[PDB]
Amino acid sequence: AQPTAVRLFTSESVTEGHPDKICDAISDTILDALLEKDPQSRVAVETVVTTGIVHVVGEVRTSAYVEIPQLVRNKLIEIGFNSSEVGFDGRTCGVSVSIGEQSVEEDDRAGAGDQGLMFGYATNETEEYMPLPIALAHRLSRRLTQVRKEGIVPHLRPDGKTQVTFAYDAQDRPSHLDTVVISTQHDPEVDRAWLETQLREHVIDWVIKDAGIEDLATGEITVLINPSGSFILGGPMGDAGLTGRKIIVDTYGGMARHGGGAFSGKDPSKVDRSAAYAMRWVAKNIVAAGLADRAEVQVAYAIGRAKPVGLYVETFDTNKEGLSDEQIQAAVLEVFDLRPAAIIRELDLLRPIYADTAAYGHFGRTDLDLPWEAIDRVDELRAALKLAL
Amino acid sequence: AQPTAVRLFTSESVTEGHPDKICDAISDTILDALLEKDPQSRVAVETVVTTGIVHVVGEVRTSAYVEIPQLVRNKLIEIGFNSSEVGFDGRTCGVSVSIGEQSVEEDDRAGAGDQGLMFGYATNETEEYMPLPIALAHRLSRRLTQVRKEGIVPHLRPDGKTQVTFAYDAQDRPSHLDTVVISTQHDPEVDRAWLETQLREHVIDWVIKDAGIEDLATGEITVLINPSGSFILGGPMGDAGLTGRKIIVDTYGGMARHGGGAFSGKDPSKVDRSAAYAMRWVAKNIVAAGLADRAEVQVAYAIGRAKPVGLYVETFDTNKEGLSDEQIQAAVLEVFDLRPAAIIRELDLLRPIYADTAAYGHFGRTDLDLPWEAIDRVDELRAALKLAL
Amino acid sequence: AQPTAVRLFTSESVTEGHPDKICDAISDTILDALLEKDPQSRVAVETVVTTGIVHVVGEVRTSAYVEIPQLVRNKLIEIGFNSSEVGFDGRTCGVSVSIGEQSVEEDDRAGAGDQGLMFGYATNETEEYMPLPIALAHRLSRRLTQVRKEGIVPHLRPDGKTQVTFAYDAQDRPSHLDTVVISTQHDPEVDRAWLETQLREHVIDWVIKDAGIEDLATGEITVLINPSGSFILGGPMGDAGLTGRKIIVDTYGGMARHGGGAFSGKDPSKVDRSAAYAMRWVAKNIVAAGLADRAEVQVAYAIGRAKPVGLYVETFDTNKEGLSDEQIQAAVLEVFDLRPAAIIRELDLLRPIYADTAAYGHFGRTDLDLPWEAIDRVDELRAALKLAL
Amino acid sequence: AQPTAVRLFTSESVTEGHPDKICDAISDTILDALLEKDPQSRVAVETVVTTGIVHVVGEVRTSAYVEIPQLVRNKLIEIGFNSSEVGFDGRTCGVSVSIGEQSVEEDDRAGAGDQGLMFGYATNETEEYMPLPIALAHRLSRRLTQVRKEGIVPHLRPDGKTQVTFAYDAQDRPSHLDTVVISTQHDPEVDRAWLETQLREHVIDWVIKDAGIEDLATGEITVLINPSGSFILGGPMGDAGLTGRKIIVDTYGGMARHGGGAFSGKDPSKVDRSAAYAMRWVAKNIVAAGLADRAEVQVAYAIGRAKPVGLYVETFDTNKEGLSDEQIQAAVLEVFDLRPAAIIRELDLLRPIYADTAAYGHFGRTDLDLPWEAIDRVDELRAALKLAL
Ligand code: NA
Ligand code: NA
Ligand code: NA
Ligand code: NA
Repeated sequence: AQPTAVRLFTSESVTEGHPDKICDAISDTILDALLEKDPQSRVAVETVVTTGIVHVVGEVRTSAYVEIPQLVRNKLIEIGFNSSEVGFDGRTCGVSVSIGEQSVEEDDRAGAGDQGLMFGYATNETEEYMPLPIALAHRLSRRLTQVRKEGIVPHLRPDGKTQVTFAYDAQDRPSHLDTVVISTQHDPEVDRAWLETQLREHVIDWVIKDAGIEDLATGEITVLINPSGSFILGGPMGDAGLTGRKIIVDTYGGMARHGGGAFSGKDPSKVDRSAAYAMRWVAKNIVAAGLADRAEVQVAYAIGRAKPVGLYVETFDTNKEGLSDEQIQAAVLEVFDLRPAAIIRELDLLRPIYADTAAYGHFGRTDLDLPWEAIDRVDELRAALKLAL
Repeated sequence: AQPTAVRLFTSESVTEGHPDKICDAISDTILDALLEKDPQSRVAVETVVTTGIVHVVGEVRTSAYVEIPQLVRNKLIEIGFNSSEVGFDGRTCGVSVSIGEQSVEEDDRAGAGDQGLMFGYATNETEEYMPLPIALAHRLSRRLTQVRKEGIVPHLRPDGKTQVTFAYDAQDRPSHLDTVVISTQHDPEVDRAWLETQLREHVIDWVIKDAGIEDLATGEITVLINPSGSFILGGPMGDAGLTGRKIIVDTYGGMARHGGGAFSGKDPSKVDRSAAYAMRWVAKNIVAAGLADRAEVQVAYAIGRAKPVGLYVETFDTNKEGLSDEQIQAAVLEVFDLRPAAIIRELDLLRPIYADTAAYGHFGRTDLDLPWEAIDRVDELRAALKLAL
Repeated sequence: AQPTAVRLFTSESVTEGHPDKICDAISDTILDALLEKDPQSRVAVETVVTTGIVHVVGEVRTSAYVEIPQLVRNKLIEIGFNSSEVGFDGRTCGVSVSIGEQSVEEDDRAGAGDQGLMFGYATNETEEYMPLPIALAHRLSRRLTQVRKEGIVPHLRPDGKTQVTFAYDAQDRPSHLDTVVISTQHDPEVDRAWLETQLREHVIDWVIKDAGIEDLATGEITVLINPSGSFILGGPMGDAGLTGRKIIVDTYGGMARHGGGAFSGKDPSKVDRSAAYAMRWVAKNIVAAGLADRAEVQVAYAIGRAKPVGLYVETFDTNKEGLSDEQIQAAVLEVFDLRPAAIIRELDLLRPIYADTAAYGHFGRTDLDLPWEAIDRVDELRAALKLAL
Repeated sequence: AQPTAVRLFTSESVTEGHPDKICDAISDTILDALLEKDPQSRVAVETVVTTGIVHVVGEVRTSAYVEIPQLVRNKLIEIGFNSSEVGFDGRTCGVSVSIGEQSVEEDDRAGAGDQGLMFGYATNETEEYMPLPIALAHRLSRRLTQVRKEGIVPHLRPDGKTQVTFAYDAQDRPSHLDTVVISTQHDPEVDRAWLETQLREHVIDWVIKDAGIEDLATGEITVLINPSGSFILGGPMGDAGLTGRKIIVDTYGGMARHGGGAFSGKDPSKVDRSAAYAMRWVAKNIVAAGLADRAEVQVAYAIGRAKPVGLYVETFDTNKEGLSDEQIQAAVLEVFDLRPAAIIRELDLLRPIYADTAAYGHFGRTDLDLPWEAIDRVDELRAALKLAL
């Protein structure tokens, strides 16, 4: 009868050298430097980059002493922006700071510092409990940076972007890898032709095997490398960057819903970051407890109130043990303390662990030890639901 | 058996006086001023505000001559930031500009200027085809600004935020208004007690009737006004703002998925904005054609390619006429040209219509005449699907 | 025969509220804050102000920890810029910092850090060894600020300027006060008419008596107060300010020659400041030793060399004891060690004494205890010249 | 009897690549670009440079449309700052603009826009009527830039400084060249040893002959080239620059007195620039009319008044024709209209001639055709004094 089209779902990542990620990384490098000397630091630090300029703005309350300019310059050199020839130089660029520095009992009862909504998500489709499209995109962006830093593929520059499109079935499940896009900055000594062969072998094919998805990468797949052509100049020049402009890359690649809150530059007292981490923790435990294959949980808060005004559990009809999302939600309310101060305490968030989160995703990081990734509430959830352990 | 909790879903809005929205508004005021003199202007303008400072950065290619500083200062005075006493003054604040100005046949075949994914959404639960929680939040933020500008409620200041939590049923449908939060900046002559009575009557109750949701606002509802207490100082001072930091408020309040792209400061050549508008157009027409009650469509693009690499139609089991989402998607591919240049042409996007979008939502605006809100593809969709008109 | 005109010589001062002096004061407040915690601080700090903005730039090498933004804001409130109504507000203005913090035996032999020339001057026409025109202008600017801060004259604002013109004789000597100009910022509650009566009595007439110049202020003198009319808005708005843009007001009002070097923002290792202070010390001692009535000494230096490349003593034919300027210069070379490290040691310059110098003149300050004002080399100079003590 | 020392007088110049001169040049490039399209442009433009940053601030009232960022970048490339390797790059540096653009009969009677004093000077010791020390320093700085741009001496970079010390007699007259200092930025391929031979021959010796001062350059002269050693990195990085920080280099090298006013960035309506130019015109005509060998004239003004409040002619006992400085001054008052609008009209100042003045001196420029250098009032002065023509 009426023709059917194949539904194609896409997620993207970027390198640490994409201007938005430079900002997220600088914001979180400042936050770590402050939490290292004063774990109680309140931090709302935003970064903006444009041609030859890094502008850091916002508010800090801290007892720590940190040199922000040297932190900025060293982070840019670590990413690889070390020359006017590459379009940006940590050693010779402008750095400007406009930050204002001034003007368990009660602890767990402190109000949210702001209103807002935050979402968390988990799926058993990958070992890291992450949607396949975003996971593959992050692996590709990380591998692109690795081949450059380890010299596996030479003549590469820091700025880069990755995009993965997967065909899906009528049940909303991933079926086949359809299209992979990789755009990387490079030296004038190399061209798209050289990059096409180098990246398809050392980045795309290597990641397909490293991720064990060969079964989804069989057949015909479109590979586009530098489809726009030469990419010699990259970074802030001709592409302004700002902190909190890659919130979907930082989370689940669009597979999960988002509340709009950015994470980088914010200390754990900001529900925009802490509550999103708590929701990832809750969702992962819900799936790890065998209550569902996929779970998305929204939490919401009123300024000056510790208890959430909202909570919303969705398992997309993958609910198990004959339990409804309403029943799973009641078990979440019994097991998890979602007051801001309780989240900081239970996840031990007052440590300099954030700069690592500021590129390649906050969630499903096999390479990091992040507390919101712990499946340490499975027994509590099944017990609360009167299920066998 | 195991206890059930009520699922509670939340969406928020902000006034034009919230620092992030000041940035979005200034970005889009610059874009309109350029499109008014040169409809072909290429515009990537980002705004950052902090204490006493407005910093505009990015790239313009235009034949137009516009005075950016006066555009900034006049827009701040229009929002109401006109005094150090209010925390920010359009007449005496810093304004800095770091913008680089330099360095139908083929038309419809031009490549996307970037890769990326964009989502569009529509629901028949409201006349404006918008999710109820975000629609109520936008109505509250708009009414809060209106009562101040028209003097219905005196002693109010520009900065404000609104949040609405709705109880939902097991079928993922809104059932009852549960909690409304309103936080507004104000003069020292008034306090939370005075605001509680004034806002609950002139803003919350007025909006409930104006929106015809009295049937969902019966019973017990929690109303919180300035729950954190006094809000005399607002705007950029002590709360830095950046363009593209309210993308969920700009779209569907978290009910729909998002690709991460910000809209303000970008000319229609940027798929981050144009493709999101096209997806709203497609989704609204899908629901207006009676093919579904709710529809979310993702579109994706590779840099240097005109045809999308991806498209993904989801109607959440509300599909009608015995049609699958695969069949609806094939009809969307027959009816809609989703090449960037085709979207600009069919929606007539090369006009100064964007500043109005930069607060109170880009979608479901009864007060504006926006081309992506037109249900002018219903006949084409039903025809393509061989349905009666 | 051919007609004679009366030669009229002019010098000016400004209040601490003039935008250039705001910059000098902020630069020297930062320098003092650093010298207070680390007397070895190397400091090259420049300040720029414009509408709503304070931008601090340059280089520091220090072990000290100081909060520059709070130092800026507190200094602006001390001057009186505390409202958008006054045109500038220390509490709500932008503050941006772009300062790089990184990348006796030998001591007295260290090279000059730069080349350059510096002049010093002294005259016995006043008790403070200062030219009469600049001394009167400084007294007027200080009195204008005092009447405002002590409330002697109400409704005054911080920004102000003073100018004094004196008639001179054919021997280049001051003969009579001819014209006094005072321009002050003010509240809208007062006008030029009210200021004319208030300032002429509480500022001009009071200073004439306080300085004991009634004998030069007899007869007809032109007094102009706010000759341009209203001065409600002042400070950086509509009048950008920069450090080192009032070098003549900082020195001798144009009576003496200048080498071009600014003083504020520079630690004592900078010959631009230290050598100018040494030349004031030498000139004052030359006149205090009875070797001349007026003396101007230029000193010059090559980068990487401790000994001056030049020295130039001029007494304008006021030389005494039958000694030439060549003979006085030889005695200066016997008495004074003018190597940069020797100047720092002999004048004890490594102390937070500079913020006080940053308005109302570096020289002839009766209200301060500055080491370059000490006449403690008179005995040494007369001895070296084989004169009676 | 008491020993005599030789009095040694010093003046300095800098290249167009010294950071202060970069600012003066950018300020005056903006002013020319505006005067070229709108000769009535009111312009108060200040430039600040530091590592990787160019910040332009102030006020413009104009009908002209100019692209300030491209003017900045092109001027930096013209000076030679075109690489991170050289320490600064016009193509990749930050450029920020904070300029406010808003908020014959009567003509000749307009008030001075500000109070202030300004000095002019002329001497017959050189053909250009300039003091020998500053003239030689300017010739050396210009030659240093020329050898680099024409490739006479390779491996040179833009930043450089020159200093000349001359021995003087007891009559205050130059007697012999004593010390010449040249410090130039350079490539790592060359060292001080190579520069010592190249600059002493192609710059110092060439200038001595080009200026015809071989008679003052006989005997023993100290030549110091890069006495501090290597100078690979120069420009704004590690040496902040500001407009109006080289006012002595711009005028007479300290031989003449100064009122403190900077010239660059100011349109001819600013007496700080116009009145200083008028005083150079008056002084040069006084000496060219045979009334003196050396002449210095100070002029002063009250805000809102067209007629000077002061004028002061000094010829240092070099007065001729048995005329006093009082008599010469009366003749100056008969011959010259020194109202601001009269100076603009008589010197035809409303033209884009200022960028050329912004390095290598405003006065005695043989290479430019500047109206304040015209000796076209000699006949009028001698006539007024009843002398033979
Ligand atoms: Na579905
Ligand atoms: Na559901
Ligand atoms: Na004289
Ligand atoms: Na003399």
